[PDB]
Amino acid sequence: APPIMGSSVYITVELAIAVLAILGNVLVCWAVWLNSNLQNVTNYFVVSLAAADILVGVLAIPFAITISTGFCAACHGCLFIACFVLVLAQSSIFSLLAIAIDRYIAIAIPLRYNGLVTGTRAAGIIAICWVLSFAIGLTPMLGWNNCGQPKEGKAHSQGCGEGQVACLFEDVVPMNYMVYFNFFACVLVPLLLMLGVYLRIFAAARRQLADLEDNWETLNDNLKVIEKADNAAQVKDALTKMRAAALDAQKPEMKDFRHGFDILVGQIDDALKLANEGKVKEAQAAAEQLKTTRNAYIQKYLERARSTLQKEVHAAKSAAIIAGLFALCWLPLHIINCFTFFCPDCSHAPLWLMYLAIVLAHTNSVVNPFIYAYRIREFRQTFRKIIRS
Ligand SMILES: CC(C)CCC[C@@H](C)[C@H]1CC[C@H]2[C@@H]3CC=C4C[C@@H](O)CC[C@]4(C)[C@H]3CC[C@]12C
Ligand SMILES: CC(C)CCC[C@@H](C)[C@H]1CC[C@H]2[C@@H]3CC=C4C[C@@H](O)CC[C@]4(C)[C@H]3CC[C@]12C
Ligand SMILES: CC(C)CCC[C@@H](C)[C@H]1CC[C@H]2[C@@H]3CC=C4C[C@@H](O)CC[C@]4(C)[C@H]3CC[C@]12C
Ligand SMILES: CC(C)CCC[C@@H](C)[C@H]1CC[C@H]2[C@@H]3CC=C4C[C@@H](O)CC[C@]4(C)[C@H]3CC[C@]12C
Ligand SMILES: CCCCCCCC/C=C\CCCCCCCC(=O)OC[C@H](O)CO
Ligand SMILES: CCCCCCCC/C=C/CCCCCCCC(=O)O
Ligand SMILES: CCCCCCCC/C=C/CCCCCCCC(=O)O
Ligand SMILES: Cn1c(=O)c2c(ncn2C)n(C)c1=O
Ligand code: NA
Repeated sequence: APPIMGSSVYITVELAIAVLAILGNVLVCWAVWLNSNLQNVTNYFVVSLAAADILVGVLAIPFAITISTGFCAACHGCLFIACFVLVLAQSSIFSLLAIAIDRYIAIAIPLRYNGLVTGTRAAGIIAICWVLSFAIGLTPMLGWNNCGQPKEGKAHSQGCGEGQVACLFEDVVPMNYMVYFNFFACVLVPLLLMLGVYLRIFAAARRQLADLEDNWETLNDNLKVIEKADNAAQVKDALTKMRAAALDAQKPEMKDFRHGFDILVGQIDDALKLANEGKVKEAQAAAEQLKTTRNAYIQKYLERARSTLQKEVHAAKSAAIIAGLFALCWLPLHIINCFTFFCPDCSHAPLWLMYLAIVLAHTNSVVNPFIYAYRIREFRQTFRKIIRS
């Protein structure tokens, strides 16, 4: 069958992907620019990620359409056309890893997050990562290429000029670069690092949430021991334990919460002094006042701390879905390259499967705006306003 028929389907799908990638991620950038509630360090890497996806539609997809034709070109010009998408993929990887690290810092050390993770430092990290992406992705242009050994018979059959080659990806980009350097070192290792970071984030969240519940139970259990205690020493043992737990849990709403813990510790000290004097009944009656503080203050702190953690678990899952989708989207093309490289006795993957793998990789530049709309309310609402207005 004529090559332009099969090409037409591939080309049309590529253009449709390019349009969607541009529109969706331009909307992401426009939402962050307009909504100050979306202007945080986490969303600065989201914008950098969206910028890479906009460049996929504007440049990488037209480059992929061009290189599918095998047109005659100077080999190093062809290399740029072949490698630029690797720059964008590398940048995306850096942004995805930065988002994962950012969410770990926020959940593991929230008391020092604002002082450690700032917008100015984030912009500096984004700039460095872009420079690194260019270096990694354009490494073939540094000499790790096949331009020294051009397919002369293919170039002559296509009427290429002297010094030109038929511009095809696998003719100019070495497969040992694609598999060992790009896939294994620069894609697989960072993705396994993100998985590691995500596991730590979820484990930290779970651990925190049994700590909140453990403290709620413990306060309640120690109130029961005091009620059915029969001597002053037992009341003292329970109160002593309580006081330590109250200070451990203390480490508009913040003013009433600090006042709630000032009442709690003070009421524990009142009953402790009565227990040390041997006045058991008085100590017990004083410890009963703690239930008033628990209902009006402590329980509200427990449902708000728990609520905050849930929101973090939710936000970490949304970010992990984005990283997972990147892996799902790019792995097929990388796995095919592994078969091409590691099995010279296997027939090369057919052209239609190469096209399918390539389009799948490009579809990843479309999916992120939909994940933000379906999982993050502040993005969703902002998208509605932009579209309406
Ligand atoms: C700012 C943005 C829009 C600029 C985009 C510039 C792009 C399209 C330019 C920059 C470098 C250019 C390449 C430089 C070298 C060659 C070799 C030549 O034998 C065929 C064209 C080809 C492959 C060019 C294609 C167009 C090209 C890729
Ligand atoms: C931000 C501005 C400066 C754009 C920078 C891009 C320019 C400087 C780069 C990008 C790609 C480069 C080209 C890539 C490959 C080739 C083919 C080679 O046979 C001659 C040089 C030539 C044609 C390069 C010239 C310089 C070039 C056009
Ligand atoms: C990451 C998830 C989606 C798994 C993706 C699995 C895909 C990429 C795997 C599964 C089966 C694989 C194919 C199995 C057998 C062959 C025949 C060989 O002569 C060329 C490669 C080729 C055609 C493989 C290409 C890659 C392949 C299609
Ligand atoms: C954590 C996971 C996603 C790591 C990625 C797994 C990759 C690296 C694995 C999965 C399946 C593997 C392929 C399975 C079968 C063959 C055929 C053999 O003749 C050469 C190696 C080759 C081509 C393997 C190369 C590596 C491979 C592509
Ligand atoms: C911001 C908007 C961005 C603008 C994006 C524009 C969209 C055009 C898409 C692809 C270009 C590919 C052009 C095709 C190049 C091949 C020409 C050629 O020579 O191929 C014939 C070959 O010789 C036979 O073997
Ligand atoms: C594939 C090539 C990889 C490149 C390896 C060497 C590059 C090392 C770069 C490190 C970035 C460190 C950040 C330092 C910022 C200082 C900027 C300044 O001078 O003010
Ligand atoms: C959701 C499941 C995927 C749906 C569509 C995927 C279709 C492509 C799947 C390909 C698996 C194997 C492809 C076989 C290629 C022929 C092997 C050869 O001749 O070398
Ligand atoms: C990343 N990538 C491509 O972008 C590509 C390709 N073949 C054609 N293109 C465009 N291969 C094998 C590839 O690994
Ligand atoms: Na991306």
